[PDB]
Amino acid sequence: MFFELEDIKRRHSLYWDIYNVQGWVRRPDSTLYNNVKRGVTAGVVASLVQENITALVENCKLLATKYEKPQNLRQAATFMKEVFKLENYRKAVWNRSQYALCIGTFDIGARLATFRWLNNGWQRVFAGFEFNFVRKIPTTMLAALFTAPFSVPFELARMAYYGDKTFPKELQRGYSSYLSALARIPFEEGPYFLFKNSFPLIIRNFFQTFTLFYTYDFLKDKASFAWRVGEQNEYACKMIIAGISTYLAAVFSYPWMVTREMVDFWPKVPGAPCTFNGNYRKAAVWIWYHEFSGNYFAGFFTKYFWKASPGMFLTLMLADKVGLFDQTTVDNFGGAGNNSWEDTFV
Amino acid sequence: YDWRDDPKVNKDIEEDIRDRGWHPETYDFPYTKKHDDWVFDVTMPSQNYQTDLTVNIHPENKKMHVMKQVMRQSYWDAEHDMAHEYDYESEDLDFQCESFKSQHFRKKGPISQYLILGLLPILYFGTEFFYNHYPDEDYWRVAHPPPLDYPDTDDTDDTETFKDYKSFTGRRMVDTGIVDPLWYDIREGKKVYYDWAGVNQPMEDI
Amino acid sequence: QMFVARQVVTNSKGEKVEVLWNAQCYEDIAQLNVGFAPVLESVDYHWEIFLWA
Amino acid sequence: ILKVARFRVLKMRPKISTSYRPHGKWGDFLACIIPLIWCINILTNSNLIL
Amino acid sequence: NYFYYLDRIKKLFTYLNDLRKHILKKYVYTINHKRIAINYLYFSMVTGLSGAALATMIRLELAHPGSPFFKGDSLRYLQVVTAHGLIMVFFVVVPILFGGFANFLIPYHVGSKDVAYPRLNSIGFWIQPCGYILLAKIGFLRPQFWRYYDKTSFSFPFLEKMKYNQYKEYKNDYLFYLDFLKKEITDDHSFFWKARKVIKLPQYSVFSFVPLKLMMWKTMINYPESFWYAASRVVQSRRKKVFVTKCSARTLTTAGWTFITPFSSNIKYTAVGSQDILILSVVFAGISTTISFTNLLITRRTLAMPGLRHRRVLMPFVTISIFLTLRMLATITPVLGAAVIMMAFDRHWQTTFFEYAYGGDPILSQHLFWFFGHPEVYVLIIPTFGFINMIVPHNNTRRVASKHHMIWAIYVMAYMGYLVWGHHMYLVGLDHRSRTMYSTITIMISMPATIKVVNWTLSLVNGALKIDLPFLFSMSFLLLFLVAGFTGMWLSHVSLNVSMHDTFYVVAHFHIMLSGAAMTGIFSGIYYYFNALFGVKYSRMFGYMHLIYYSGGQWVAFVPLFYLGFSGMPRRIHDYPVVFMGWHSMSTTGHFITLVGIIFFFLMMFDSHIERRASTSTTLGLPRWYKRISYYIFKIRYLQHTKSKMNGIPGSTVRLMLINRHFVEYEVYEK
Amino acid sequence: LITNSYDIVHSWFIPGLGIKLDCVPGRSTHHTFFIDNVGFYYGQCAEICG
Ligand SMILES: CCCCCCCCCCCCCCCCCC(=O)OC[C@H](COP(=O)([O-])OCC(O)COP(=O)([O-])OC[C@@H](COC(=O)CCCCCCCCCCCCCCCCC)OC(=O)CCCCCCCCCCCCCCCCC)OC(=O)CCCCCCCCCCCCCCCCC
Ligand SMILES: CCCCCCCCCCCCCCCCCC(=O)OC[C@H](COP(=O)([O-])OCC(O)COP(=O)([O-])OC[C@@H](COC(=O)CCCCCCCCCCCCCCCCC)OC(=O)CCCCCCCCCCCCCCCCC)OC(=O)CCCCCCCCCCCCCCCCC
Ligand SMILES: CCCCCCCCCCCCCCCCCC(=O)OC[C@H](COP(=O)([O-])OCC(O)COP(=O)([O-])OC[C@@H](COC(=O)CCCCCCCCCCCCCCCCC)OC(=O)CCCCCCCCCCCCCCCCC)OC(=O)CCCCCCCCCCCCCCCCC
Ligand SMILES: CCCCCCCCCCCCCCCCCC(=O)OC[C@H](COP(=O)([O-])OCC(O)COP(=O)([O-])OC[C@@H](COC(=O)CCCCCCCCCCCCCCCCC)OC(=O)CCCCCCCCCCCCCCCCC)OC(=O)CCCCCCCCCCCCCCCCC
Ligand code: HEA
Ligand code: HEA
Ligand SMILES: CCCCCCCCCCCCCCCCCC(=O)OC[C@H](COP(=O)(O)OCCN)OC(=O)CCCCCCCCCCCCCCCCC
Ligand SMILES: CCCCCCCCCCCCCCCCCC(=O)OC[C@H](COP(=O)(O)OCCN)OC(=O)CCCCCCCCCCCCCCCCC
Ligand code: CUA
Ligand SMILES: [Ca+2]
Ligand SMILES: [Cu+2]
Ligand SMILES: [Mg+2]
Repeated sequence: MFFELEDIKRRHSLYWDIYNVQGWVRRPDSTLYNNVKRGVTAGVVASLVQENITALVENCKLLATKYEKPQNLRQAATFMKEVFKLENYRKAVWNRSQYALCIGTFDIGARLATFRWLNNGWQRVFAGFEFNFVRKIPTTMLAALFTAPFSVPFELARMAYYGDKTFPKELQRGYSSYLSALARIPFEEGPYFLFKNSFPLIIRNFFQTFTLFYTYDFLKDKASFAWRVGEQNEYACKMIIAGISTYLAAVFSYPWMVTREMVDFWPKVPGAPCTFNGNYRKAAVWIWYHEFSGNYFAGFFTKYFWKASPGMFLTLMLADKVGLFDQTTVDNFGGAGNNSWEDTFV
Repeated sequence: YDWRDDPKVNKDIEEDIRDRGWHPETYDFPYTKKHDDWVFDVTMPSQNYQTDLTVNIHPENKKMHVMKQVMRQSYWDAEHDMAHEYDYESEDLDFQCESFKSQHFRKKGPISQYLILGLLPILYFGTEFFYNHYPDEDYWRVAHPPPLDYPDTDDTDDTETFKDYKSFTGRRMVDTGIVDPLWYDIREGKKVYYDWAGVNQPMEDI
Repeated sequence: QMFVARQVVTNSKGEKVEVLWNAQCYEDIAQLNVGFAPVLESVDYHWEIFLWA
Repeated sequence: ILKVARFRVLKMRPKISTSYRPHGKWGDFLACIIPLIWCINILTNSNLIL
Repeated sequence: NYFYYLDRIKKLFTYLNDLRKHILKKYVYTINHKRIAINYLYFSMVTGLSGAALATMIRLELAHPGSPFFKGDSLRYLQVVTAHGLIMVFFVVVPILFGGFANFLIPYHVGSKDVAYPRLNSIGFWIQPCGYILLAKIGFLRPQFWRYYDKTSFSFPFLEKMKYNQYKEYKNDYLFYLDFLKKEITDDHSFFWKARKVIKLPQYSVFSFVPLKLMMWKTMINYPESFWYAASRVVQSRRKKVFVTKCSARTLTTAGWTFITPFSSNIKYTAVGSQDILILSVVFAGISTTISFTNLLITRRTLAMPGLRHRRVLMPFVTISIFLTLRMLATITPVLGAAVIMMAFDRHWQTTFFEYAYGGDPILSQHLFWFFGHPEVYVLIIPTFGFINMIVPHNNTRRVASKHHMIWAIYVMAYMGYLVWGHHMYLVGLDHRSRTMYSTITIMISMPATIKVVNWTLSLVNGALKIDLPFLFSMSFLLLFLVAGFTGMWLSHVSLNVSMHDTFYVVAHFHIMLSGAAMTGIFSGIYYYFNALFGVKYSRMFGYMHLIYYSGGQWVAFVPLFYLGFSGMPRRIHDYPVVFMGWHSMSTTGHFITLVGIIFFFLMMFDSHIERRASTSTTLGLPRWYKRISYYIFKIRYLQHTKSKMNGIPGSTVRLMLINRHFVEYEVYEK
Repeated sequence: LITNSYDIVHSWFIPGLGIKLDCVPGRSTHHTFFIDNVGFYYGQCAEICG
C-alpha cells in the first residue's frame, strides 16, 4: 500500500502454557532511557580509569627511556612523583579524559544498552542454574555486531589528533583538543576519513564485547554453586569471574589487532608484492589459519593488554553493580510460576 | 586464450594471498613436481665463515623474504574428471590398465555445501523441534498467563483466590509468611499481574 | 616423503650401489604418505590403495 | 605429569627411543596388587554387611 | 549462429546429466570401501544429531519437576528414553566404529584390495537408514496419533460398519428384502450427533450438531481424503494441566532398551505399537550385524597380506580391537535374536514363554538379554582403547608400552565378560550361589583394565612429545575412563549395588564410559585420520574449542548425576522430588555445553574445507628414532622446514623494536 | 518380607535404609528386614512399570 512490500498485520487467538516463567519476559527496568543511562554511567567511569592508567603507564615509559628505572622503593616513589608533575603527563591526562568521556558514552554505553535490551528478559531457573544458554548466544551476538563499529570513528579521530601534533607547523592542523579534532575532522577530511579500513577495530570490538558480556553472564550464573552451596565469598567469586572474562576478551581480541603491525609496520620485500595486499581482512584470515599462535601473540602485554583489559574488567564490575546483568528469578510452582497448582503439592 | 580468465590482465579477479605460488590447475595427478630444497642465506650464510675471526654471524639480523604459503589442496576439473571416470558399458573390457595415471584421485570441489554441514546441528535441531513443533506448539512460544477466569473457573479460579487473599484467613496466612503475597489484581474486568510477578500480561481475548 | 636419505656403498663384488632410505609409517598405511614427488605435503589422495589388486 | 609437560617436548629434551619391543613379563602381576587390594576391600566390606 | 545462448545451455544440460551419472556411479552404486566408510560417517553424524536431540528432550523434561517439556506424558517420555538408548547404542557408536572406521581402516591394516564381500559391505551401509528411522521416531509416532482435544466422535461414526450390518444379510438373501424395506426409517444412511452444548430454545424441538467441515456434501464427495479434517483441531477448548491425560490408552508405552518382561512381552501392559516395532527392529539390527562381522572377519582371514595372516600383534591396536569385538558380536547375536523372537511370539501368538502361570520364566528373558547386553557394552568400548594406543606412540615418537600385555588384557575382558551378565540382575531374586559368582568375576575384571591404564601412562614417558589435537583428546579420554571404570567397580560392591540399582548412579557410571570415553576416542581418531578421510588438514582453532567444550560438557552433565544417585533418584522417571532441582539443572547445563561442543565440531569441518590446505605428516617420514642417525636426519629436515615456515616474518630484532616503540601518542614535542 | 507382583515387575526401594527389593510376578522371594533405629523413610519405585 505504502510501497512495494506490505507489512501485513494479523490477529491471533488466546494461547497459554502450564508455566509462565523461565521464558522471555521484559523486565520493567528494561527501557531505552534507563538502559542507556546505566550503560553510559558504567562506561564513562570505566573509561576514565582505563585512560588514566594508560596515560600514567606511557608517561612512566617515556620518563624511563631517558632516566634509569627505579632501583628501590624510594627511587620508585620519586620516579612516580616526577611523572605526576611532568608537563606532558598533565596534558595527556586532560586529552585522554575527554577521549574516555566520548568512548564511555558512545561505545561502552551503547554496548551495555544493546546487551541489556536484547538480554534483560532471559529469566533464570528458580533454585537451580539457567540452562538453554544457547538461546542467549544469538542475542549477545546481535548486540556485539550492532555496537561493534561505534568506537572506530572516535579511535581514528584520536589517532589523527595525536598524529597531527608531530608534524611541522606548516603541515599541522593545530587542533585545540581531542573534542575540537573530533568536531573538525568530519568537515575537513570527510566522514569516511573516520571509517576507512576500520576492519581491525571493528572485529576487535566485536570479539571484546561478545566474549566479555557473554562469558561473564554465563559464568556468573553457572559458577554460582561456589557461593550458593560452598558458602564461598560471592564478591570474591564475581571478581575472579570478571578477571577470567577480561583475560579471555584480551586473548580473543589482540590477534585481530596485530594486523596493523603486519600490514604497515613490517618491512616490505623490495620488488615483491605486499604479502597481504594492504588488506587487513586478508591478514586477519591469515592469522586465523596460521599454525603457530605465538607468532601473532607476541607483544600481547606490552602493547594491548594493559590498555584494554583494565577498562573491560571495571566495566563488568560497574555493570554488575548497577544491575545490567541481573535477571528475574521466580518459583515455577508459585502463584505466578505455573497455571496448574493441583500438582505442586500432590 | 581469454584475458577475462587471466588475473594479471583482468583486475576484477580477487587474488587469494593465502594461495600465492600454488596453481591447482598445474598439478600432475600424480603430483611429480619438486617445490622445496635446501635454502640458505636467510639466517645461515651459504659461504664459509667457521674460521673467520673478523666475521661473526648475527642471526637476529634476518632479512625478510617472500611469504611461503602452505600448499593448497588440488581442485577438481569437472569435465576432465568425469571423462576420466566414464567407462563405456558393453564396449570396454573389465580390467585395470598398467598406467598409474588411471588411479582415481580425490580433488576438492565446491565449498558451498559444507556451509550446511557446519550449520547442520542448528538446522537439524530446528527441524526436530521448531519445524515439527515437538513436543507441542506451546512449549517454544513466549509464555502468557491465562486471561481472567479463562477458560473456566475450575481451572483458573482467579476470583475465588482473589477473595481468599482479601479475606481474614488470607491476610493471616500472609502474615505467617508461608504464603507469598498476591501476584495479580482484578481490574475493571481484566487481570493485571504486578511488575514484580515476573510474568507477561495475559494475551487479549480479541 | 619418498626417500629420507641416500648413500653409496661398495659391495663385496667391488661395485658401487645406491641405497635409499624410504619414508616410513607406524604400522598404518593410512597414515603413510604415498607420493611420487620430493614433497613432504600429502598431495596425492588415492581411492584405490591397491590399484592393480 | 610434571616431568612430561616440562622436559619431554621436542623443544626441551626429546629422548631417542631405541627400544624395539617390550620385555615386560611380570609387571602386570606387580601392578595388579593395587586393584587386588580394592577387590579385597570391596569383598570384605560387602560381605560384612551381607 | 542465431542460437549461441541456446548452445551454452545445451552444454549445461549435458554437464548436469553427466554429473548425475558420475555421482550415482561413484557414490551410490560404488563398492569402494573408502567411499562407503565416508558415507557411513556422514550417516553417523545425522544419527548422532538425532541421538543428541533425543538427549536434549530428556534433559529438558528432567530440568525441573512438573514435566515442563512433555507436560504429563509419562508414556511419551519412556518412548523417547528408549529411542535415545537404542539409537545411540546400535546406530551411533556401532556405525562409527564397525561402519566407518572398520570399512575405512581394515583394508589398510590387512592389505586387501577390498573387503571379502564388497557387495555385503555396500549392503550393510544402505540398510542402516530404515533401522535408524524406526528406532528414532517412536517418540513422535503413536498408534493413538490424535491429540486429546481432537473430537474423534466426528469421524469414528463414519468408520463404523455395524450401522449397515442389517443390509449385509439381505445382500445375499433377497426373499425378505422387500419386507425389510417396508420397515420404519430411523437412522438409515444418516448421522445424528447428540447435543454437545446445553441449549434452551423452546422455538426449536431439535438442534443440529453436525461437524462444520462435514456440513456440505457437495465438496466432500469429490475430496479424496478421510473424514479426519472434521475432527482435527476444530475446537478452541484446551486444558493446560499436568494431571490431564494426553493419551487415552495408558498401555501405549515402551519398556526401555532392556525389554523387561512380562511388561515388554504382553500387550496388556505394552500394547501394540512402538514396542513391537522395537522388537522387530532389534532383530533387524541383529541381522544387519550378522552381515557386518561376517564380511569383516572373513576379510581378515582370507585377504590379509602375507606375513600378517596370524600375527595379531603387528596390526594396529584399533584393528586388533575391532576384530575381537566382531568375534564377540557373532557369539552373542544369536542369543539376542532368540530372546527377541520369543518376545514377539508371546505378544502376538501368546506362547507364554515368559508367563509364570504355565511354566514361563520372566527372569529367563533378562538372562538372555543381559547375556548379550554386557558383551555389547564391552564391544562398544574395546575399539576405543585402540585410538589412544595408536595416537600416543605416534606423537611421542616411542613404541607403545607392553603391546602384547595390552592385547591379552582386552582379550581376557572379552571372554570373561560372558560370566558377569548377572550383575545387572543382583536384586531380581536369583540364587546367592549365582549372585556371588557374578560379583566375584565382575570385580576381577578391574585388574585387566588397570593393566591398560598403567600401560597408557608409561607410554607418555621418556619420548619426544609432539603435542597435537588428537593427543589432547586422548588425555581427555584417559581422564574420563579412570572415573568411569572406578565408579563401575563400586557398583560391583553388592551391598552398595542394592541401593544404587536402577538409580542415576548407574546412569552416571555408563555415561562417563560411553558418552565420555568412547566419544572422546572417536573424536580422537577423527582428527588422527582427518587427512585420510577428508583429504585436507583440520582447523586447530575450532578443534580446540570442540575439545574444551565437549570435554567440559560431559563432566558437568554427568558428574552431578552421581550426586543424584547417592541422593536416591530412580531411573526412567520424568517427574521427581523437588530436592533434585539443583543437580538436574547442572546436568541440563552440561548437555548444552556438550551440544555447543558438537557445534564447534561441525564448524571445524566447515572451516577445514574452507581452508582446503594440503596436510603434512608430523613425522616427516621418520616415525621412530631407533638410531641416532635417524634422529639427526629428522633434526636437519625439521630445522630446515621451520626456517622455510618462518621465512616470511620479521627477525627478532625488528619485531622487538616495533613492539617497544609502538606507542606514538604524545602531547608535547621539540625535545 | 515376602515380595511379589500382581501384574509386572516392580521394585520396593527405600534409599534411607538402602533396601531394594524386586517384586517379580509369580515369585515369593523372602527377604530379611531389620531397622536398627526409630525413623520414618520414604521411597519410590525403581523399575519401569508404565
Ligand atoms: C545487528 C546485526 C546483528 C547480527 C548478528 C549475527 C551473529 C552471527 C554471525 C556473526 C558474524 C557476522 C559476519 C558478517 C560478515 C562480515 C564480513 C567481513 O568480515 O568483511 C566485511 C568487511 C570487509 O571489507 P573489506 O573489503 O575486506 O575491507 C577491509 C577494510 O579493512 C574495511 O573495509 P572498508 O574500510 O573498505 O569499509 C569499512 C566500512 C565501515 O562501515 C562501518 O563502520 C559501518 C558498519 C558496517 C560495516 C560493514 C562493512 C560494510 C558492508 C557493506 C555496507 C554496510 C552498510 C551499513 C550496515 C548495514 C548493512 C549490512 O565502510 C563502509 O562500508 C562504508 C562506510 C561509510 C562511511 C561511514 C558512514 C556511517 C553511517 C553514518 C550515517 C548513518 C548512521 C547515523 C545516523 C542515523 C540516523 C539519524 O569488514 C568489515 O567491514 C568488518 C568485518 C568485521 C567482522 C567481525 C564481526 C563484526 C561485524 C560488524 C559489521 C556490522 C556492524 C553494524 C552494522 C550492521 C547492523 C546495524
Ligand atoms: C589432564 C591431563 C591428564 C593426563 C596426563 C598425561 C601426562 C601429562 C600431560 C601430557 C603433556 C602435555 C604438555 C602440555 C604443555 C606443553 C607446554 C606448554 O607450556 O604449552 C605451551 C605450548 C605452546 O608453546 P610453544 O611451542 O613454545 O609455542 C610456540 C608457538 O606458539 C607454537 O604454539 P602452538 O601453535 O602449539 O599454539 C599454542 C596455543 C594453542 O594451544 C592452546 O591454546 C591449547 C589449548 C588446550 C585446551 C585444553 C586444555 C584445558 C583448557 C582449559 C579448560 C578449563 C579446565 C582446565 C583444568 C582441568 C582439565 C585439564 O596455546 C597457547 O597459546 C599456550 C597454551 C597454554 C600453555 C599452558 C602452560 C602450562 C602447561 C602445563 C600443563 C597445564 C595443565 C593445566 C590445565 C591446562 C592449562 C592450559 O602449547 C602446546 O604445545 C599446546 C598444549 C598446551 C597445554 C594444553 C594441553 C595439556 C592439557 C591437557 C588436558 C586434557 C583435557 C582437555 C579437556 C578439558 C575440559 C575442561
Ligand atoms: C579448573 C582449574 C584450571 C587449571 C588450569 C589453569 C591454571 C594455571 C595452570 C598452569 C599454567 C600457568 C602457570 C605458568 C604461567 C604463568 C604466567 C606466566 O608466567 O606468564 C606471564 C605472562 C605475562 O607476560 P610475560 O610472559 O611475563 O611477558 C612479559 C614481556 O615482558 C611482555 O609480554 P608480551 O607483551 O611480549 O607478551 C608475552 C605473552 C605473549 O602472549 C601470550 O602468549 C598470551 C596468550 C597465552 C595463551 C592464552 C590461551 C591459554 C590460556 C587459557 C586457557 C587455559 C586456562 C583455563 C583457565 C580456567 C580458569 C581457572 O606471553 C605470555 O603470556 C605467554 C606465557 C604465559 C601465558 C601462556 C601460558 C600460561 C597459561 C595462561 C596463564 C594465565 C591464565 C589467566 C586466566 C585464564 C582464564 C581463561 O602472563 C600473565 O602474566 C598473564 C596471566 C595473569 C593475568 C592477570 C590479570 C588478569 C585479569 C585482568 C586484570 C586487569 C587489571 C585490573 C586488576 C584488578 C585486580 C583486583
Ligand atoms: C550481503 C549479505 C549476505 C547475503 C547472502 C546471500 C546468499 C545466501 C547465503 C550463502 C552463504 C554465504 C556465506 C559464505 C559461505 C561460504 C560459501 C560461499 O557462499 O561461497 C561463495 C559461493 C561459492 O560457491 P562454491 O560452492 O564455493 O563453488 C561455486 C563454483 O561455481 C563452483 O564451480 P564448479 O564448476 O566446480 O561447480 C559448479 C557446481 C557443480 O554442480 C553440482 O555439483 C551440482 C550438484 C547436483 C545438482 C543439484 C544442485 C542444486 C541443489 C543444491 C544441492 C543439494 C544437495 C546438497 C544438500 C545441501 C544443499 C544446501 O558447483 C556447485 O556445487 C554449486 C551448487 C552448490 C550446492 C550446495 C548448496 C548451495 C546453497 C548454499 C546455501 C545458501 C542457499 C540456501 C537456500 C537453498 C539451499 C539449497 O558462491 C555463492 O555465493 C553461492 C551461494 C550458494 C548457491 C546459491 C543458493 C541460492 C538459492 C536460491 C533458491 C534457488 C534458486 C535456484 C534454483 C532454480 C530456480 C528455482
Ligand atoms: C562402555 C560401556 C561400559 C563399560 C566399559 C562398563 C564397564 C564396567 N561396568 Fe558397567 N554398565 C554399563 C556400561 C559399561 N560398563 C551400562 C550401559 C549399564 C546399565 C545398563 C542398563 O541397565 O541400562 C551398566 C551397569 C553396571 C552394573 C549394574 C549396576 C546396577 O544395575 O545396579 C555394574 C555392577 O557392578 C557395572 C560394573 C562395571 C565394571 C566392574 C566395569 C569394568 O569394565 C570397569 C573396569 C575398570 C576400572 C575398574 C577402572 C580402574 C580405575 C582406575 C585405574 C583409576 C583409579 C583412579 C582413582 C580411583 C582416582 N556396570
Ligand atoms: C552410546 C550410547 C549413549 C550416548 C553417547 C548417550 C549420550 C547422552 N545421554 Fe544417554 N543413555 C544411553 C546411551 C547413551 N547416551 C542408554 C543405553 C540409556 C538407558 C536407557 C534406558 O534405560 O531406558 C541412556 C539413558 C539416558 C538418560 C536417562 C533418562 C531416564 O532414565 O529418565 C539420560 C538423562 O538425561 C541420558 C542423557 C544423555 C546425554 C545428555 C548425552 C550426551 O552425551 C549426548 C550428546 C551427544 C553425543 C555424545 C553424540 C553426538 C554425535 C555426534 C556429534 C556425531 C559424531 C559423528 C562422528 C564423530 C562421525 N541418557
Ligand atoms: C547443537 C545445536 C542445538 C543446540 C541446542 C538448541 C536447543 C533448542 C533448539 C534450537 C535449535 C536451533 C538453534 C537455535 C539456538 C538459539 C535459539 C534457541 O535456543 O531458542 C530457544 C528460545 C525459546 O526457548 P525458551 O522459550 O526459552 O524455552 C523455555 C520456555 N518455557 O528461542 C529464542 O531464544 C528465539 C530464537 C529465534 C531464532 C531461532 C532460529 C532457529 C533456526 C533453526 C533452524 C531451522 C531450520 C528449518 C528448516 C526448514 C526446512 C524446510
Ligand atoms: C558442580 C558439579 C558439576 C560440575 C562438574 C564437576 C566436576 C568435579 C571434578 C572434581 C574436582 C572439582 C571439585 C568438585 C566440584 C566443585 C564443588 C561442588 O560440587 O560443590 C559442592 C561444594 C560444597 O558442598 P557441600 O560441602 O556438600 O555443602 C553442604 C552445605 N550444607 O562446593 C564447595 O565447597 C565450593 C568449591 C568450588 C570449587 C570449584 C572448582 C571448579 C571450578 C573451576 C575452578 C575455579 C577456580 C576459582 C575458585 C574460586 C573460589 C573462591
Ligand atoms: Cu511399579 Cu515402577
Ligand atoms: Ca520433570
Ligand atoms: Cu554389565
Ligand atoms: Mg532393575
